[PDB]
Amino acid sequence: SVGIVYGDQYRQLCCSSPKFGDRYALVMDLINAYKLIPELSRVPPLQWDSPSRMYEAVTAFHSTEYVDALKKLQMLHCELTADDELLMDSFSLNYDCPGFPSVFDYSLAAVQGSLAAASALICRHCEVVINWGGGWHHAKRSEASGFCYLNDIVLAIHRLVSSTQTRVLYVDLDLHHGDGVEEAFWYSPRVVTFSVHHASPGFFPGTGTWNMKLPIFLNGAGRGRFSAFNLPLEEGINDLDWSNAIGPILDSLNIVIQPSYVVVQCGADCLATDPHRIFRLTNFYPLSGYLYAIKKILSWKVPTLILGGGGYNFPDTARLWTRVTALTIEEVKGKKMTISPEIPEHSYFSRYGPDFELDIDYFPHSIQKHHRRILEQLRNYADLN
Ligand SMILES: CN1CCC2(CC1)c1ccccc1N(Cc1ccc(C(=O)NO)s1)[C@H]2c1ccc(Cl)cc1
Ligand SMILES: [K+]
Ligand SMILES: [K+]
Ligand SMILES: [Zn+2]
Repeated sequence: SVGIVYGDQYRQLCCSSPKFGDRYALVMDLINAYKLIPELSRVPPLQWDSPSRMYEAVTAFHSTEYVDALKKLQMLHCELTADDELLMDSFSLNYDCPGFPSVFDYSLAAVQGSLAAASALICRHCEVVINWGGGWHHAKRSEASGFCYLNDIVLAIHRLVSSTQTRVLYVDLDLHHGDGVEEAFWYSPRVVTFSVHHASPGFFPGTGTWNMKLPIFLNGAGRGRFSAFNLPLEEGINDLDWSNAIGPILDSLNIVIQPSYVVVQCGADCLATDPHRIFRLTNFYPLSGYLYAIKKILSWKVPTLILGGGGYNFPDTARLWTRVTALTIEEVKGKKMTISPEIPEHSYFSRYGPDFELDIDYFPHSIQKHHRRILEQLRNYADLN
């Protein structure tokens, strides 16, 4: 059984941000055009009985002041003083993470979806749950970052590890380092975080690499030491090299940690067609690195959460996440989901030009040391625990 988060309210909220616009609509509608919805259980966003119940849930990670400020920001944008500016600036609610009429409703909705997905996994209603509206891994306890205002991921994991020793393995496939999720669990050995990403001088967010005798690689602290794994890669990596880099690490993490739940952030800014143009991954299937990683994770047969994330080429993002959904249906339910190479006709068909194919329009054409480092860390982590 495979679940997917969507709904009327969820849709408009997820499409109300200025940075991602209608991206969520394209994803859900392409999946729908391919007749996959009949194979998926809808997971309705989580709702609360009172504003106080909502606050306690969101303040499980964020501070009351920050949540307060995010709430006020929406109010002000729905119609600013000098003191307000200093207040907003103190939470980074400016510049990269500005406000808009629905800034709070938009951020909370992601939390609503990811929390519902975790409960769907906890009560065993679904073996895997997808949420293309979540995955905002940059949100910090009291700080917005990289257009991430509330960390739906952290709250979801908290719910998972809180349920009836539970250990959760977090895999971050986004092009950017998943700093927010990593810092939240810096001190906890019960949540092992693994992020593969690009890193270089001046590149956002700057973390997930060496620190500065010689450089050192931080990996948690306290009881959580050796619990934060990072693999930074240089620009230009292809599907093969990427899968080869993360492959053995993924296997070894599942073997050593034996997770009770796996949370996968599947941000789509690694595609060769993303505006960043850093990695050269595709969405191909005869092979895409994304699908190779999801297939390997699903093979573990562990209750898994699949989240969205970055991705500013909206059509190609939907192109990738549609195949992830189909592949998930194949692995979990055992029913092959042969997809049509041709994009099917639907409301957003125009946006998929000029070729209107499911494959992204791209023609493709060191890590060894990191493996030894990461293996040593895994041995240090296994022993420590
Ligand atoms: C503002 N607030 C101050 C406290 C700090 C960041 C946020 C924090 C809050 C909660 C848990 C941990 C941590 N930090 C320790 C680290 C976490 C990941 C690291 C890495 O290097 N990953 O690759 S270091 C601090 C930090 C994080 C990043 C930087 Cl650049 C500087 C300081
Ligand atoms: K990442
Ligand atoms: K950890
Ligand atoms: Zn990203």
